[PDB]
Amino acid sequence: YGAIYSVSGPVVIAENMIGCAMYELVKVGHDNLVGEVIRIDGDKATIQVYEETAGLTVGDPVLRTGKPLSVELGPGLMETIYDGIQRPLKAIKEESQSIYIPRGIDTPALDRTIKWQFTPGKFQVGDHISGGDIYGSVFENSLISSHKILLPPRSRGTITWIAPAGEYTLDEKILEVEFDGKKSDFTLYHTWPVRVPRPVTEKLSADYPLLTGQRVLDALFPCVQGGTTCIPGAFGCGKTVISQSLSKYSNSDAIIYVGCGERGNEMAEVLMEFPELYTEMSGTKEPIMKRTTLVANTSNMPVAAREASIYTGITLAEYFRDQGKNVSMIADSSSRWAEALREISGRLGEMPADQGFPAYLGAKLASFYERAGKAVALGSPDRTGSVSIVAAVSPAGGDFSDPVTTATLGITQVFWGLDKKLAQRKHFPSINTSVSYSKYTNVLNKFYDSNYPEFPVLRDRMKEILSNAEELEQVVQLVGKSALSDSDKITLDVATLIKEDFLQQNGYSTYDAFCPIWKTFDMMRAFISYHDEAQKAVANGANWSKLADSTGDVKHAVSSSKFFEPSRGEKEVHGEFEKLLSTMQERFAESTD
Amino acid sequence: YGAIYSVSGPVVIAENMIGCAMYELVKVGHDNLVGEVIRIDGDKATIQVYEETAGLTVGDPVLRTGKPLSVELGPGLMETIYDGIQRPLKAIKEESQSIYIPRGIDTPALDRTIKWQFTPGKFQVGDHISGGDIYGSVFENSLISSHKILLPPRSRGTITWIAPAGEYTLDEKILEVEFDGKKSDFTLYHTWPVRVPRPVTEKLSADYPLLTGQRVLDALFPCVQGGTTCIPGAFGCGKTVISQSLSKYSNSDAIIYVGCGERGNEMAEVLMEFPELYTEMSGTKEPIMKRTTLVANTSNMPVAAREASIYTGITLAEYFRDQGKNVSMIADSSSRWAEALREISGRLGEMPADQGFPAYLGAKLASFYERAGKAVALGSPDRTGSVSIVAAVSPAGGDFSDPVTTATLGITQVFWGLDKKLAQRKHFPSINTSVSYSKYTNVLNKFYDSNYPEFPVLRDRMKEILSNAEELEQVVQLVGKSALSDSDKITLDVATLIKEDFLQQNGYSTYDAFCPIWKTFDMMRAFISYHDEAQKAVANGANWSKLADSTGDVKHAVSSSKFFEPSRGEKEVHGEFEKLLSTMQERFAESTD
Amino acid sequence: AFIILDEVIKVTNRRVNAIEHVIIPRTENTIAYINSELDELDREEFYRLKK
Amino acid sequence: NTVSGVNGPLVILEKVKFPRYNEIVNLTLPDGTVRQGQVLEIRGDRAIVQVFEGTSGIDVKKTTVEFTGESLRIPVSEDMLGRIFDGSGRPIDNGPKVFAEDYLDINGSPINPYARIYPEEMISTGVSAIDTMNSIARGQKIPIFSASGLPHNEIAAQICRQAGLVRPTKDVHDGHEENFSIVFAAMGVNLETARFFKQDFEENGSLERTSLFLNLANDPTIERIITPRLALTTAEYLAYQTERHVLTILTDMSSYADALREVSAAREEVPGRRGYPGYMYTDLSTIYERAGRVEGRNGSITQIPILTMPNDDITHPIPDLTGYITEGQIFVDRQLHNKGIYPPINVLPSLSRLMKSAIGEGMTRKDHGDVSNQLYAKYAIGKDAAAMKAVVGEEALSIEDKLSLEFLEKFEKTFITQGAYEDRTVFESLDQAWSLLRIYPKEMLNRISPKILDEFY
Repeated sequence: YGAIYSVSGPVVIAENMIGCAMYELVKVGHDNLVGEVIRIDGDKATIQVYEETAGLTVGDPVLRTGKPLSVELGPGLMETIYDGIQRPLKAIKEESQSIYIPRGIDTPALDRTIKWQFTPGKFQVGDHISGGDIYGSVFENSLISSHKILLPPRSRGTITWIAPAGEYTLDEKILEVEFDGKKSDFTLYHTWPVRVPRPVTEKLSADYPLLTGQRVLDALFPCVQGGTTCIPGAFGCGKTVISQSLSKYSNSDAIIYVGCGERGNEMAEVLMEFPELYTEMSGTKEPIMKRTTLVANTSNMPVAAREASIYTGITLAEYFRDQGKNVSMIADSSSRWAEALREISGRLGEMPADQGFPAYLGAKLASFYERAGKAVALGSPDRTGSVSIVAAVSPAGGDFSDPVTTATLGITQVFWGLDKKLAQRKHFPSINTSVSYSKYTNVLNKFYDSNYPEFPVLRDRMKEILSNAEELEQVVQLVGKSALSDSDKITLDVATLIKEDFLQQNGYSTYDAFCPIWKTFDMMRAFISYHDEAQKAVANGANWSKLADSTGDVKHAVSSSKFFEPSRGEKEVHGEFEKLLSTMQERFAESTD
Repeated sequence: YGAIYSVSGPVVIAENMIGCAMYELVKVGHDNLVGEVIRIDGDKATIQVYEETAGLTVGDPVLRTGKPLSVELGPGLMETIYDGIQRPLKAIKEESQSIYIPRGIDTPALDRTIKWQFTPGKFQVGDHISGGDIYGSVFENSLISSHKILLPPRSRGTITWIAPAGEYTLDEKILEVEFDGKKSDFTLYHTWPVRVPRPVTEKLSADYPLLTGQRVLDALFPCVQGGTTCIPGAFGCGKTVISQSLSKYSNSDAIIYVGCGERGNEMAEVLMEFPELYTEMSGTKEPIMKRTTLVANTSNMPVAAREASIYTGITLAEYFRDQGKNVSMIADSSSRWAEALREISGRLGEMPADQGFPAYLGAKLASFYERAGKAVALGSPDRTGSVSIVAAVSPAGGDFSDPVTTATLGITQVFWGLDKKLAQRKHFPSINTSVSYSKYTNVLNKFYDSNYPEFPVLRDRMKEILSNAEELEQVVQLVGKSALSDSDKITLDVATLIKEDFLQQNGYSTYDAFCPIWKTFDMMRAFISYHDEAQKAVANGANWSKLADSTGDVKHAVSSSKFFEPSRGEKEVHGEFEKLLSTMQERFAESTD
Repeated sequence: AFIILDEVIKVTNRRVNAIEHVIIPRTENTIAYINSELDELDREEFYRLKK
Repeated sequence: NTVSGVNGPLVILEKVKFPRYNEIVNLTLPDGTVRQGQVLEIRGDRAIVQVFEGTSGIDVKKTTVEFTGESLRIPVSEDMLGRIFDGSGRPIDNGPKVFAEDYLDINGSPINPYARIYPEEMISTGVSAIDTMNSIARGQKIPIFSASGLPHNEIAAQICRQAGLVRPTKDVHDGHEENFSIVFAAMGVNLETARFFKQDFEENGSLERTSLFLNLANDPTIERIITPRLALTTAEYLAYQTERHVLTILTDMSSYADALREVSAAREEVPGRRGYPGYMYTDLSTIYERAGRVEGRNGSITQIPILTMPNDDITHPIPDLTGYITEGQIFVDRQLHNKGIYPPINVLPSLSRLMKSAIGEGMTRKDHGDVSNQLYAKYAIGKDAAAMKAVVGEEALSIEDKLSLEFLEKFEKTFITQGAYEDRTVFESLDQAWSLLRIYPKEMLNRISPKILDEFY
């Protein structure tokens, strides 16, 4: 149909376009590379072609698909690995003998090879149905049906034909819909453009616990179900590490991992590691992976795949939420997504803003976060779901004022830090309290108090300790440890202990084991207890030396507690933590008189 | 030929310019001003005209010279002051009653009044001769090697006409060469475009030093021919002195002095001083100037000549390298050559990189360093010659963290730190052992060990002793010198003699700033033998006060070492040092016991 | 007085170290890094207007 | 057709529209010299070329253009070691010729097949600070961050030469079972540098071990960018077709980045942060993506890029970008170099986040990783204490701090101090490391698991 007028860089101009929508997907040239229409100048439409071009001729054919860059939502997304332009990566390996994308491959959006078992819904013939309703379900996992087959949004009618229970393939018809005669047939998959968010019934308040399973978050600033999060940091920050832990431990029923332009070895590691390791609520065959789907993309792999990653992933997440699942979406990193834009603004010749990144940055990040939150699912059964977004970014040389980090921080309500100095001693991730806040902290403590722990009371003293520690440390540096008071010495020690035992997730035998809110609470009871009794003791006359040497064993025990597997009496209160409480009491008394 | 389309500033565009190369020398207007085509858009050639384009209406003719802008390489270079694109300043003084060259005044690069005596080589008619082979020579010097005439590089053939012995002019033909009909005639000079490096048989790493004749250069970290070196700027209250002294004391076969874009006080000083001063090896006929060829630009000269300045000098240096000679290129300063690039960029409209300096900067420096180095000279019986670049890089932001300095140091393997406080007090040179380094040390120290000096032992030890002295000096301030051993006091005592004799040399006296490379080694020998013996003797039962009275005469000699003559029987073995060694051994039995 | 001098010298030795080692390179790194970012915003603008 | 104009490294051709992107064209000068270039931008009845070779002398109707009608691919053979090549797709050194059995593209996806399985095999440099504190794997990417007062070439050569002697000791241990190949590519460095490197490889072993691509600084920026691409093709073929582990030493990586910077200055392309391109991310990526295990899973390409920092800052765009992408960071310090430590590698900010992938356990200890973390932690405390020793004096520092100041000094002078040919096995390094830990008491070593401390002390 159209004919290539020019290729200047990855940017292609082709005449004989009478139309085309925004960001319309095309297959360009005989090669059949990915593209999207960004703009139209005259009859000539400028289309960026984002798969590497080293050999596209002028006057090669241009085929419009007729709809924007879109995603399929349907059966077999779980335990199936995809790119950001929704090509199954497994399908490519077999055919192509190119494990990664080579230049010029056209592989359909889903797997049309794997038959799936369809069972019929509470909607039988003659019944009205509307988008996001559970028309049926597909068995995908050993424990649960993952993919609840939804009628798509922006479709409606009464069902003339319901296919019976049995096996069918993806392209075969299984549903016929009545509304102005045959409105159309439906297939197992449905399509949606990824620049349109999916519509919900209502959004609902975020105040319900999100257990990410990592001690350091639970202790300092927990997230919420419905959360939005920013995390900075630059290599040796433990972001890959916290993703793997996050996937294993996560209470959410789906986790969607987004690789924005990753090392490739990093993607190779996490893929291998989900079936090698076991889940905490049990998992039969590829345990963790059963709950994990990967969108993975490397650093030179298509600029479209990388740009679309956050939208392909957020659309997936919204679909699981409309299904009635709790989703934890990890994107890593939005900063690598931001580089895809920096590149897009130069090529096109549009004028950018500061740091050579465009101004449209701020809108695009904001749109992604607002589609997240906790909501009541669209569809007649009605369920509760969430999309809680944890989004990684990277500072430009210790500069946190770079447009990407500042923008994400603008939109977020939770900020979790990352300190370079503390990572060097091996404490990554490294969250303090002067580089981090959470608005959810206040409601979240109220909900944890209820469940069992004393957390809110301990949280306040814990915050104070860290806040004083920093200030007191500046005096040690400059003046020396000769200007201190004895209570201030106490604040320094307890603090050093907190730094190691929560923030560090680095091994010494084994990478640290699942620590819940309950575990995390016990650690806090022992550190806070140490501090109170010791200050009383010094106030009331007593040696510093006597008190520190005496705590001794108790300190070794809390350090290593996290390596030991949870439950050692109970999850709730361990016998190992219970006993220390007595030891402090016995010491306090010896010291006083 | 072409017709002027526009004159917008000193940039002039001309139409109707075909077969116009991209380095093409052109003469603009009726006046014949020098210009060169930086760019071409279509039929129109965009020219930077280096001279004032005042009086130039649109419609004046543009006449191609028919070839790039080249520099002439041949007899009658030495004892001439030149422009940045080689135009004799001296010749303008005769004609014009001007120092400088004013607009509408051009002249040829070599003088045609002067005639030189051409002597044939070892090739006669009918011989095949090859690129760079010695076709003849001219002798017009007796103090140094003269201008040996080569067959032009990248040129081969059989010689139809070899002019016999007699005086010919530089202009006049002395060769016709048969290579596909008459190849052309050639003359006594050859033209070579200066933005093209001259070939040589092969390039090698450096390994071969020569007389620097400034003690501190050899002693602290050796000075090598075929080297890459950074020297700090000072803007003529410190810069000028070290440059004048390096030209005068170094008895390198040639020296090529390039002032890129200087104050004009410094240019004025180097020209008047060179005939006035005496060689350090004997001979008259304007001593130092006869060895010197000067390119001298103040900042006032056209900007293309300032940019060109180093390129022309480097071609000059490279030409003499094929004759087999050792050259010092002393260039002052690269920051000022860099300033030209910045100016030329803004005039074109080129977008630069950091601090307003282009991006052509880093690659042009890398290309520049490699032209300089050691090579086996081209020409049939083969010799070795070298080109050693010492380039000053001054403040260009008031710091040394600016792009010009930071780029150069990296390619450079040597830094010599001038000291400001000592420089303001007029000790030149006075190189700081803290900031300085040479990565040439290893290969060189092995070279001098071969030749006859104990050089590796003494140089390494020189450095350690001084470094050690700063650390011991601090113990004297805070604890006290009295509680410290005799050994430590000695470490300092010796460092002060090494500092006084070498480092604090005065380039206003020749019995205090001119001594041969062997002589400089003999002085350093003297101090080291004393250090070991002094520490040995205090251990066997002596005191600082006792030691000082006892060494006496040898200590006084070492203090007086610099005042001594460059010879005593030879200028390579100084008999007074060899006998001093005996007096030291005899003194050590007496002192110790 | 002599005991009093000994107590003061220690506070004084501490300060002379403190300024050199901590303060002076903290001022240097902050000033230069902000200078470099500030000039960048200004330069890119000129290039965008020109383009 | 014929050259229309020339504006810097960009050449304006007035032509006809049949050419494809990166299709080779050859510029015929009036001298009758041919130089090669590839079309960077194509439009109707015209092109913009970037010429690899040269950038001046280009005429109008006296000059001519000729089309090759093949977009650039590199002629790759597996008989490339020992053979001398030049960074231009052919030797201009008059060295042994390249030959072709495949021609492979440098776009960054020819047929590219990489890691679906992460590195697990340890590869040693014979140097303790590298191996123990960070570890190197059969796909690991580690940047050598160097300076203008450090000698970058001496360290570059040091790491490579000593990793060739260790690597067959590791073959016998059954860490490996396949060949080792070196691919050395030098792009746009001085003559002095180039000569030096070749001399270094000869002394240790031979130059049969390595393949050489030599590119001279006087040759353009456009040449410099193609130079690593040539290295990538070499390495991917060897791994893919003949199940060899390939080690690439890419010097200088900074050289390549400045080149990118030049083709946005003399282009109308607006640059990003600090005058470095906006599409700088993609250019760098191309080198780093083409790494990891190669299909069959006995072949590999492992990368050690060599960066020289010009300002020596960690706010400069080149070191920052590289670091996020690469699997490790090795920081080499000017202050150690000065003091008399060779190698003078500071591990204070050297970190790997893919620390697990980097270490080995089937041909190295399991204790290797546990000890390294503790060492790093104890080094860091020893640095905090060093600043405090200058300020406060020894007039208030604690009993615990004193142990940490001693550890710091013993650690620089023993562990990081090694002979020029002295190679340490990874097991021997543990013994050395255990000597360093041994002065601290059992209550200071509290962070480590009890099991390990009672076992090995």
